[PDB]
Amino acid sequence: DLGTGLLEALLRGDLAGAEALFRRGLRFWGPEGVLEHLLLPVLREVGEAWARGEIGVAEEHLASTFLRARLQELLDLAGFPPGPPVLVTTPPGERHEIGAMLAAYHLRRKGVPALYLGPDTPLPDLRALARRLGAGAVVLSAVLSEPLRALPDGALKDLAPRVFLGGQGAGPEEARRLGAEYMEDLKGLAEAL
Amino acid sequence: DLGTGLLEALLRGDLAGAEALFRRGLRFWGPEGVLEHLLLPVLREVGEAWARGEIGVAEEHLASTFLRARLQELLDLAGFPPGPPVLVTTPPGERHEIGAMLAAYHLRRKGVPALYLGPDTPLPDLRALARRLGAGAVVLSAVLSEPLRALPDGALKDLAPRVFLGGQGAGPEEARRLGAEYMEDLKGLAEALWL
Amino acid sequence: LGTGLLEALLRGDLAGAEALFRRGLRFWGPEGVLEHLLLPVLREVGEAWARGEIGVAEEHLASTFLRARLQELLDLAGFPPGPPVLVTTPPGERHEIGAMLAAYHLRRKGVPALYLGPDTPLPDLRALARRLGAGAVVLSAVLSEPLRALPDGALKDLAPRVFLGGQGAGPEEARRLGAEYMEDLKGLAEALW
Amino acid sequence: DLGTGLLEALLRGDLAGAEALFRRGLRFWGPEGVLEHLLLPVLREVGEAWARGEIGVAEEHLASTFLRARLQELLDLAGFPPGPPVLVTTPPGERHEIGAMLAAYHLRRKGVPALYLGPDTPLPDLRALARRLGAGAVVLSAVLSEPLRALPDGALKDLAPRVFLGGQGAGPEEARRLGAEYMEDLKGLAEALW
Ligand code: B12
Ligand code: B12
Ligand code: B12
Ligand code: B12
Repeated sequence: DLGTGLLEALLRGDLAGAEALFRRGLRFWGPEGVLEHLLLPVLREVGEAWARGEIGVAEEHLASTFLRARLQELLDLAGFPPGPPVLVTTPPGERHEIGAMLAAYHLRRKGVPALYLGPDTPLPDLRALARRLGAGAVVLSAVLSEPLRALPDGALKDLAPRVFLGGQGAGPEEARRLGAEYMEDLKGLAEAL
Repeated sequence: DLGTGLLEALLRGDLAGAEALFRRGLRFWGPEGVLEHLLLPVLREVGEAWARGEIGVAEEHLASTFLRARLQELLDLAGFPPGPPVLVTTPPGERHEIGAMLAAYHLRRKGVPALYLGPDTPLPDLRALARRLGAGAVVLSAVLSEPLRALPDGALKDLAPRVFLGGQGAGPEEARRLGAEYMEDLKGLAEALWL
Repeated sequence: LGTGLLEALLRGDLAGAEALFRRGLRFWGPEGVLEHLLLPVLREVGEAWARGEIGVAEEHLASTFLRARLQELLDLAGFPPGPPVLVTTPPGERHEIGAMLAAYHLRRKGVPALYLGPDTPLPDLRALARRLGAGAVVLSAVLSEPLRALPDGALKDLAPRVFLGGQGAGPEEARRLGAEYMEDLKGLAEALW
Repeated sequence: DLGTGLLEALLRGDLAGAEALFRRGLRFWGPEGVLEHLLLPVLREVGEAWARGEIGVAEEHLASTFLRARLQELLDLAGFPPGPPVLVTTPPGERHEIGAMLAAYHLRRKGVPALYLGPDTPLPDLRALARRLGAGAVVLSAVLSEPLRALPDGALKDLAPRVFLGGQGAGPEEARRLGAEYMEDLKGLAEALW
């Protein structure tokens, strides 16, 4: 019920209602749970409604901007330990950022200093920041497959000592082609580190 | 002065330090003060450092993502009062969003329910949402001039009962060509709407 | 917010109190709301009690409310793997918010602080530390009397590191009891790292 | 069995695992059900393990602090309706608080503004807060019998127009002596108020 209620509140511009329903989900499912059982299903349904032609981009934007804000709050409430950061972003041309934010969140919740950069970072710039910050790892979220298919073989090799790639747009073959370690589960990311 | 310290902390990935310095600014200068004297100058300097080749886009992204989060907090503090919403966004092709967020903040501070959509909204979709929600106005932030130049004469005219345009990419002539009311100053935005 | 929050609590307006606390959180940040809102309100409640302006029930109400808010923040910090740091108060010490604050500051810096609750008998504390391979024990003393009740060296070897702080603690008493004295919550994470 | 798994996770200081298992119980049984099928059995078992010398007080504390946090989430989810509050606490000397929290939860679920004070409230102070808030009722949870035995005849009378007493430490005779209405069932609490 909270998912439908939340989507409906957003689609009618009822931010207060949407906030109350999100907080309810947080209290019931917990931090990781609200993301899996509320934030993610609502975003999926928004995307499907858009793809079906039922809503425009403005409705989609409204819901995503709201949910991004909520996730950013949770991100900031997680610990940020000292020590070599893990840089988190998306490939050049990838502007879906919530998957990356989720990765940063799960890492921080497990005591890893994940620096979320925002999406869509050119690889030379990403490499330079990693080298300058002594980053132990880089993590990339790919929602679309096209930004990965545009990259040359081995492009993600050595962005940092460890490079992880995951998301709906990514598969093990593409990761291998690009020279990244493929990760299927957000919970396996912390383990790998 | 906090600006230098804040930028330095960000560029070395010291989020906690950056947050402490921003909070210090908030406690000393207040919300409006910290926006004018800390958030805006740091963003301008990051842009200039990028343009001069001193930092890459990753550093720029980091600072902007951090400052967006801080402004989002302020936006939520300003509240979302009842009444017909004002939709706030940027023109198609404009992905700089902090100006729009600032406009939403200033409106909310004056009791106007500014719904920030995110950036880069197609005009017919924006118009449809305004109609469906009974929005009293639309506000657009233009940082680049090119997204405005791409638009046909009068394109902004009827997005909602009132349409406001401002930002670095906007000027009075272009606003007039596009049929929007041109606004220089964020704080007079709520006044313009009331009047 | 401090006055508004105390006034809301004293009228039994929990919803209003929650709204005002959330405002403080958004403005000051997590550590800031503790320093600028939670701590001043608790000190003022204590002073009002001591002056006979309110009774213990009003004090209970405010502390139970603020404990719940701190517990939320604690749960949102996330819990990293690795040897825990056990956090509690000395036997006879029932003021627990100082201990919760210590656990919070540790978790915010990526230290797995296990908050046990207050008032833990020392043999039981030592046994759990041993059994979990805890790297440290942290004690918050608000009153001085629970420390005075302990024999010389009583806190020695609870764990490889034992830290004592709070209003009821001073360096001489820490030395008598065989604990390391800590003045600042911010120095605690440093000492461990 | 989620109960065994949850207790084991707690006893080894695996908070993340404990939280996951509790959330699983919540998703499966729902709020009332997780209390009956998971929270309460685990607390009872912790007490028995302590009494048998298998665990110390630190393990017991850890489990109850965790489960108190979960119940606090449920209390806040139940919401806090407007109107004259019902104050909920425990007798002076009674430091077991989860029974009181449960009473507050069941009341809130039925639309009663149950204000949970925390445990162990001196009676003059409790009376004064009831007076100051215009409370319609006071509810006390007694786990131990000794805190009640220590109280004078009629000590609970007129804390508010309705005063309820229940829990393992309470019986109808002691309630009568103290001037409280005795309640056996948490679900009967809201009924009794009407
Ligand atoms: C919101 C949204 C947008 C927003 C994003 C705003 C923002 N700042 O993030 C905007 C407006 C920018 C947008 C634009 C477009 N997008 Co879009 N949109 C979405 C939507 C509705 C939600 C996105 C989201 O946050 N979802 C949550 C995602 C990230 O979760 P998830 O992928 O299920 O993630 C899980 C796993 O992948 C894993 N994971 C993710 N990252 C990582 C990383 C690691 C290391 C690991 C281990 C795991 C992991 O974590 C999650 C597990 O719970 C989706 C719908 C959907 N996703 O089903 C589309 C969707 C992805 N978008 C789509 C499209 C087509 C577009 C556009 C092409 C449309 C257009 N031409 O304008 C553009 C492309 C822009 C670009 N260059 O990227 C399509 C893509 C379909 C396809 N055929 O591939 C989708 C699926 C919608 C649809 N049903 O068609 N979009
Ligand atoms: C962060 C940033 C980005 C981020 C944006 C991230 C996000 N927002 O989500 C990213 C990396 C995506 C980015 C990309 C690019 N950007 Co950029 N970057 C910036 C930077 C540093 C941000 C500034 C900011 O957010 N400030 C807040 C804005 C609004 O500041 P402001 O315009 O001074 O705002 C004042 C007024 O305009 C007014 N205002 C603003 N909006 C409104 C609305 C109303 C109604 C009113 C009354 C007032 C008002 O209020 C403010 C205070 O007085 C700026 C530097 C700068 N000086 O702005 C550039 C800058 C704007 N970017 C620039 C460029 C060139 C680009 C790119 C083309 C770079 C590239 N080759 O990829 C792309 C284009 C993306 C697009 N739009 O299509 C240039 C533009 C220069 C120009 N050509 O005019 C700048 C100025 C950097 C520079 N000095 O060279 N950018
Ligand atoms: C709430 C409260 C209670 C509640 C606590 C409920 C709970 N926590 O579960 C209850 C009702 C139980 C209570 C009871 C009593 N308390 Co009382 N009460 C308080 C009150 C109002 C707030 C306590 C609190 O959370 N403070 C927040 C604390 C932690 O803040 P702080 O001490 O300034 O802590 C800072 C530093 O110490 C540091 N820190 C803390 N711990 C640690 C640990 C480390 C390692 C480090 C580095 C730093 C650190 O962090 C904080 C911020 O910097 C205070 C008022 C006050 N001034 O504190 C009294 C107060 C502590 N109580 C007091 C008294 C006298 C009592 C009782 C004896 C009275 C009574 N009989 O009712 C009992 C004793 C119970 C017992 N312990 O055995 C007095 C103590 C005065 C004295 N002589 O020392 C106080 C000061 C009130 C007063 N003005 O008289 N109390
Ligand atoms: C956690 C706990 C503690 C914690 C409590 C922390 C806290 N903040 O709550 C701590 C460590 C502080 C503690 C201390 C002690 N406790 Co203890 N501990 C427990 C334990 C394991 C769980 C308590 C709990 O939350 N129970 C959940 C409750 C609510 O379940 P329940 O009581 O069956 O309640 C049901 C009904 O009574 C009803 N109900 C409850 N309240 C109300 C009110 C109304 C109006 C209604 C209608 C119904 C109702 O609803 C509940 C669900 O059906 C129990 C084990 C147990 N079986 O209860 C003991 C237990 C209660 N403790 C016990 C003892 C002995 C102690 C100590 C004396 C030990 C000591 N030597 O120091 C002290 C006394 C402290 C004090 N002065 O109050 C004994 C009491 C035995 C007895 N009476 O003879 C128990 C039974 C353990 C055992 N021996 O097996 N304890």
